[PDB]
Amino acid sequence: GGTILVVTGTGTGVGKTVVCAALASAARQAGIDVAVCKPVQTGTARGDDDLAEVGRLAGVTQLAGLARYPQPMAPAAAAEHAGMALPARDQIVRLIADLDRPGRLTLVEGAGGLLVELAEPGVTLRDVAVDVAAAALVVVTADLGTLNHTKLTLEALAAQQVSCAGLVIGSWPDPPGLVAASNRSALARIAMVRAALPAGAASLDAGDFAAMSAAAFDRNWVAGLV
Amino acid sequence: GGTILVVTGTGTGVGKTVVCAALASAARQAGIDVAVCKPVQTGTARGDDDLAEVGRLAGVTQLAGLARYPQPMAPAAAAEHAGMALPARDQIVRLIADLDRPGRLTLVEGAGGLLVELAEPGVTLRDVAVDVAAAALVVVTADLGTLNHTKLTLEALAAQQVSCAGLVIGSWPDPPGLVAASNRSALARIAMVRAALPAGAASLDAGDFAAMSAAAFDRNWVAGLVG
Ligand SMILES: Nc1ccn([C@@H]2O[C@H](COP(=O)(O)OP(=O)(O)OP(=O)(O)O)[C@@H](O)[C@H]2O)c(=O)n1
Ligand SMILES: Nc1ccn([C@@H]2O[C@H](COP(=O)(O)OP(=O)(O)OP(=O)(O)O)[C@@H](O)[C@H]2O)c(=O)n1
Ligand SMILES: [Mg+2]
Ligand SMILES: [Mg+2]
Repeated sequence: GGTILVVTGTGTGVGKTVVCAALASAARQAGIDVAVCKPVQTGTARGDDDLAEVGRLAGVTQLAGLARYPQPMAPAAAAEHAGMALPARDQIVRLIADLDRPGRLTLVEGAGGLLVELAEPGVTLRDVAVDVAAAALVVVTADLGTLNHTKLTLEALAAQQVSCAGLVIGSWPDPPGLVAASNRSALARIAMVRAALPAGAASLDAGDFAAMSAAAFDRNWVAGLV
Repeated sequence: GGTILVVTGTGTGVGKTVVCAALASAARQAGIDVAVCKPVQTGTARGDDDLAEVGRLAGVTQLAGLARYPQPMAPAAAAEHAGMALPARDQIVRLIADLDRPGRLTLVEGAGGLLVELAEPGVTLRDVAVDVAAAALVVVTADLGTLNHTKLTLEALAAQQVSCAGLVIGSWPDPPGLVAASNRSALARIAMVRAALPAGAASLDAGDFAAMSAAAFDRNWVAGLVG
């Protein structure tokens, strides 16, 4: 096997997907092979497609998915609305373990936060991370409330002996502001901040995104991933 | 003693203060004596005073505060920015125990979500809840992401054997969209949903707010909070 990382977040819209892309771009620039798996995608009627974003921003081609629900709802809600079950636990775990290989960094993007339902019956990204021995990268905000949400997520991680690989601030505002600046230090007191991605990066072209990503993570850590 | 409920939430801004007032109002109309306590209060330089707001909506006169910081930040940050310190754990617990009394419902509103630091070192409303043997009423949203936040919070409550007294949806939109309705059902499957306060409730005057409050909760549950 190689390195499987699950990329989770304290909530939805924290920039989990752009963090996947940024880490992918960095790791690829370290000459590491990257695959990204998004098992379940919602919001497909309006063009939600997080694996496509990873393809565009980072040029990952190993992009693996199992289900697409039109509604921009939580997966189980989208499933109920669409009239179809979620994927099975086995489908998810085995698709992921089949992507994994020596030399490869495999990022797994859930939907929303850590405890949202991803497969039948009521199994979460946390469970998946356990089944494949992956660590968790926690994408966080710099906004008021991020501390509570982070401590909650790291506690849930530890409760199932899922390791915490660090935090990434999904979107670093400009100018920061007093609350965001204070939160970045506090966040650094509970886990290793790996990067803070400038707000708006999702709009860069691939060259600029690759440059951003190269400068956002510690190169030694990234290399040290696989 | 009496009954102590901590009134916590899935995050900041979810409606904790308004729930304190609404449950206080319903319990008062049931003839139950209510104290509301706000040990760590931030944002005073912006006029944030949660105790005053409970008094304004519910007429609760038995309001107890302790620490007040000017900036609208996490208490640790507001304290560091004012040149002040956070209270000690036993100061907070002392404040709560002095209110407790047979026949009284004592609501304790936190600062933000359950794991915010209230006292050094890293003392939270959960530790305080264990100290005063309270149950936790968890205020949640109907918005996308609320299931995850709710489950995380309950898991953190059960981690220390702090009992969950139920959830309250702080702000319930009328009409509820697809996302709101769905979340309300799922929340009803995770824990007892005790009330779902209508959005904008802070705009109702004394009589309308008291009507809303009594209708919001199960009469039997409110009466059952205190013997
Ligand atoms: N440094 C960043 C971080 C986020 N975004 C943008 O802010 C939004 C949130 O980021 P996204 O990665 O899509 O959200 P996720 O955390 O993956 O949440 P979910 O998959 O549940 O939608 C996106 O529209 C994205 O374009 C950005 O432009 N620059
Ligand atoms: N049913 C409700 C709930 C909230 N509000 C309003 O929405 C905002 C948030 O409600 P509040 O109780 O103050 O949120 P809190 O959880 O108390 O936020 P915090 O304690 O962190 O300040 C307030 O402006 C309040 O007037 C409302 O009108 N009707
Ligand atoms: Mg995403
Ligand atoms: Mg409040």
